Amino acid sequence: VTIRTRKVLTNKLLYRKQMVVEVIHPGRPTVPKADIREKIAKLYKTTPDTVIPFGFESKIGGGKSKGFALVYDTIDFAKKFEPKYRLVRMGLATKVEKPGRKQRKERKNRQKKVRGTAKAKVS
Amino acid sequence: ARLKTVQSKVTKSPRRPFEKERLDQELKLIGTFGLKNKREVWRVKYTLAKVRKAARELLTLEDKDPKRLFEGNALLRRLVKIGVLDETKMKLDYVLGLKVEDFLERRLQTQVFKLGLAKSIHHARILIKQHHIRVRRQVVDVPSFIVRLDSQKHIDFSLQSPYGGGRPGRVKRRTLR
Amino acid sequence: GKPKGLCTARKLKTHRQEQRWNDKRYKKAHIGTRWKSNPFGGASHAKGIVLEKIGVEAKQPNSAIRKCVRVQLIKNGKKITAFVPNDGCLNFVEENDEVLVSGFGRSGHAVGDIPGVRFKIVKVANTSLIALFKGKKERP
Amino acid sequence: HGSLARAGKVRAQTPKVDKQDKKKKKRGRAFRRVQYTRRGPNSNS
RNA sequence: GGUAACGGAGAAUAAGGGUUCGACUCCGGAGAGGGAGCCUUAGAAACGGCUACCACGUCCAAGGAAGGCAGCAGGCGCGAAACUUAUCCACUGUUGUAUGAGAUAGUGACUAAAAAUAUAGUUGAAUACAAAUGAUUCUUCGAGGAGAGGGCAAGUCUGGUGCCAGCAGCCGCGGUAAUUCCAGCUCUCCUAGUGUAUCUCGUUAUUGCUGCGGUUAAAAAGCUCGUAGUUGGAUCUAGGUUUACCUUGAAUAAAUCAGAGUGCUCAAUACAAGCGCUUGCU
RNA sequence: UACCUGAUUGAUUCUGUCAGCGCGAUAUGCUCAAGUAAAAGAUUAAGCCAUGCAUGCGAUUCAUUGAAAUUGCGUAC
Repeated sequence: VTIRTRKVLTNKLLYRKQMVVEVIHPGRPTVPKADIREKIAKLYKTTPDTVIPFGFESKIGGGKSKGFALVYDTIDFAKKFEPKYRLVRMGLATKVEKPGRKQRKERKNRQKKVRGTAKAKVS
Repeated sequence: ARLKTVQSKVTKSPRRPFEKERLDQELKLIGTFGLKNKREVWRVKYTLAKVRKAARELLTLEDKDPKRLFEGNALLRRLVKIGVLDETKMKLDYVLGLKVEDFLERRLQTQVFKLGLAKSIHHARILIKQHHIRVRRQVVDVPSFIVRLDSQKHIDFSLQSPYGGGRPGRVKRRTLR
Repeated sequence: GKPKGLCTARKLKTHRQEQRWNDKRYKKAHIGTRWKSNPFGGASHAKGIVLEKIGVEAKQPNSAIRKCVRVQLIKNGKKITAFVPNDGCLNFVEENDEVLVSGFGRSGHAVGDIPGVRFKIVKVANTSLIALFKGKKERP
Repeated sequence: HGSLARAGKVRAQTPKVDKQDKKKKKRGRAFRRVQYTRRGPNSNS
């Protein structure tokens, strides 16, 4: 389960680092992203929650695999420049339960028909 | 919105569907190099004919033409790196001498049984299909896969195959259990 | 002989266009009444209803009665005669039946010893006539 | 002569016969190999 | 006057010269059921803005009030002919939470590339994603289409019918001893594809500019004059002002066609990528 | 790959077409182990549409963070 990093760019104006991470697990299945995260954190002597492996696709027959990684200066910048879904995936943030777009669009369409403060009441 | 995806054909059907000479010759070629269908050989014939027609179009021009130089050197280079054209034969006036057998020999399916990795060409094909061959640490399951000169010497058994080192096959596991 | 002057392009082109109309293929494809005269209206297939069934005396020296069916196209209501291929397939065609019909092969010309018949049935009652002959299916 | 009512006469008169069973012929490369090894082809008389 | 006509970039075929097409992802134009008239505005004769008429609908308590999917998804019709009344701004842009633009999944033998039947699936894991499915890793178990007289590759084998049934693009088979039908048995082509129908191009020097033919096969006007058109004799520095034409440059959106490099496993494709070592170079 | 082949005759050579033959478009028959890209109500009816969506977001906050409303902007892309 050797990890290697290439193409490293330090994004101070995004307070992180961007690389390409390659994991070698011949015979074994694809690496768990948590294990990749731990190995990258040990490599870069920084917190394991401030490292983001993503887009990890494996090659045929096991062995080689490639997926990108974002190592962040601080958790503030991590959950400052990032989409919510990644933070939900790794547990940093949480998913917000929201109605489907069909239902929400119907709600707003009916809310259009009604004027004043009854817009909130109608549902 | 979305664009037109770019496609291109590689096989051109013969003008005469039936003639004993071509039929027998192509059957003999299929036998010599294990292929699946006549489209396989027409693909090689049409690649060869593209090569030859481009070379002829080039030779219609004189020797030191910039386009002639670039294209001829590139084409001789590609054929060399595949291992079809001879590396002491550097000219299009000589590339106008090739045959389908040359390209067909540069298929993985041939090299497998050639270098002793399989007994028959059929055995070679079924081994590649079952993922028991590897190339430069790369399990290629494509019999028509094209083996360059460099990769010519970089094929051995798969690092996971029971025959290349790994768990016993299904029959062996059944017997053990 | 044809004109050969360096400034006779108009004459050459006009003469060629004028003489193209004396060509059967060009005239057939550019006449303008093709759609009105052709039962299928330029299509390859059509649908219709059966009216009656006929036997046509095959031309000399052949002796046989070819079993065709008179059909009415749904697109335009025109009456045509369509051939029913394979043996004992007229049985699978009953009066007042929906049929898919196609060309016979010679692009509006009769084929073989069947006189005046230029279409052929490809499906009856939404079934393939070949399937009906081969027993792969049965009359709905 | 022809009467338009004798349809299916020959296939109706045709004596009915059954089929025979044969080992599933080899498919694809095996068929090509078998044909090559076997190499008029159907000289009955 | 006609067009079963939006123009172009282009597409198919293709020695050369061409023939045909181009509703359609880009550019320009037009339209929002058919007309007409306008408000607002920088910009509209706007229609997911209004006003009126015509055609056709919708709700009414009959006093009234409304509608414009040639936007996305679906429905009816028309037909030979064409998909889910799905999820999302996670990606690509719009000034940016909003975006049926846009991006995801569904049906899909349009199609392009790559490939199992000999020597697939399945259980649960690991990956991906806005969520997902399916792809990429481990582990449990665990052959069909046409054909077989010639054109054209491939049977004068067996029984029935006796020009009937049928086959057959064409020539042609079948009339009581059928290599062509109906069966049965056999083989050939191609191959997870292979037939059929209509149409385009080649074949076609059977539209001929290159490049046809006109005594008898189709084709020289009965003959002459004649305007337009077409075509027009030789001749100006060999020696010891205008044009036409040819050469080279300028201005000439991409996508496609031709064309370098690069193992996305190959290829269609795509425009990637490839080395050190971590704070990197090309 | 600058290509032809069958058919008028007792037989022959021509003219000439018909047929065959290769590609492509559309439809359709039979059949189809799994996967990757991927066209897709143009052709006829610019025919008619149930139902859902497709255009909404700085100044003005005594409602409970920001609702409602007025402006501004856009909806001519």
